[PDB]
Amino acid sequence: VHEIVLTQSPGTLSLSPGERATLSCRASQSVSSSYLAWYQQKPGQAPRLLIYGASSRATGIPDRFSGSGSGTDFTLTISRLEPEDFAVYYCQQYGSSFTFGPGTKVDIKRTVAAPSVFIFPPSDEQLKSGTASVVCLLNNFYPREAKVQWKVDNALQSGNSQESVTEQDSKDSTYSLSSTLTLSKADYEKHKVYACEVTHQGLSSPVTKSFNRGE
Amino acid sequence: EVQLVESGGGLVKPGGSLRLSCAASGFTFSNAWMSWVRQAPGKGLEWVGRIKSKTDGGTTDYAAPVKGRFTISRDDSKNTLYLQMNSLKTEDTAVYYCTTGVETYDFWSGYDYDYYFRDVWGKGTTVTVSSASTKGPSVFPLAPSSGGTAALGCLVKDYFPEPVTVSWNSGALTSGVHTFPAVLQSSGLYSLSSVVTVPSSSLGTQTYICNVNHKPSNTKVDKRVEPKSCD
Repeated sequence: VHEIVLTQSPGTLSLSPGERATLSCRASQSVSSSYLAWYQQKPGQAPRLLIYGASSRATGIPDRFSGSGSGTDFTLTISRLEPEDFAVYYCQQYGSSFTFGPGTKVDIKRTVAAPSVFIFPPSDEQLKSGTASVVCLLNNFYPREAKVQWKVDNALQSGNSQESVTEQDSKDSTYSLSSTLTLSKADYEKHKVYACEVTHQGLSSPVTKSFNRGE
Repeated sequence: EVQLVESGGGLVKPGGSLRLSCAASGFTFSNAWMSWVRQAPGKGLEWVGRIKSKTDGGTTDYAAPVKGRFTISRDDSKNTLYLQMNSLKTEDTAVYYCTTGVETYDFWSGYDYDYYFRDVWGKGTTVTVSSASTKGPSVFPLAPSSGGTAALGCLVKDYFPEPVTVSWNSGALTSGVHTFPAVLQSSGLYSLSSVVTVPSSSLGTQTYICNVNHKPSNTKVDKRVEPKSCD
């Protein structure tokens, strides 16, 4: 018997309290004896076992959790989500192969909120150090999907930037993203206009924030 | 009172070895199958391996990326589970958990010698594989311009190892603060950002200082951030 690959459709499920959650878990081949399990993980914590053997739940798990499926397709179902049920959910095989699923996040739902876009040039101290970091801040937005594009004298930057995203803010249930473009001081001083263009659902057209070097 | 306690995690150079130990309490350890499951920073769970009970032969199953390098063993006399890691790579940096696992919970016929049984996990132990040296960070200002809401922040760059704590105004400013997860740069060092939004009318009335603490190198910095002087 070979190794089986596991796919967990979809990637993210936007959801509100009181709704009905349906998470899918696909496989490459038949799971032996329907040996598939469902774990829940909240950040900073270890996973919690919810379902074992496709449809059998563990001691203490509330009745709103259930599982089903067989062969090559399995399903986890939550009937009425509580404030504590927002977390990541994994499925794991243990018939012939023992891999985990990619995961599926269940985040709170709210009205679409457009990000606030700010741009920060490198400080003079950092330029003395020999490197330049430009920062593009997208603040208090929802949903999660967002695209940041760096433009240096209208040249699309690629491979010299990194992004960090917060968890859902406990008060407003929004997200914040921080993108850092890193250049050498020499490369930084050879160009003038630095911009980040943001594409998000809550924007009619992509919003560009820019500055001119030394202004 | 079922419990698993991990130990042995730490900082290791690439190519070195490291032995993780997991002590069990509150259940019959000899009759349980034991699994190591790791989780890389910000990534999904990954099953490392599993060893069976003495009754079931005690054979081991290993994941593909760790097959010829990691080795799982058990000591029943002191209820301990061992993960021996050799030829460590950078991608082995993760939090490692020991668990009884779904095989143990399922073949136990739900709950239980003694009385009952429940699925148990450890707190986890953090293994960092990196040839980088300890280094305090440089703190740079992210200065604003404005409209009504103004954003200002601190870039905490080029430190090792983790973590770094960032507060604002000695911890007296929490509203509107967003501290982002650190990023591991290709240089091997970490970078972090901490931003704050605030009404612009208070930029001349109130001062804003970010307090950065990197205890591995005994570094404390208080950086005052304010709009860039046009002069």
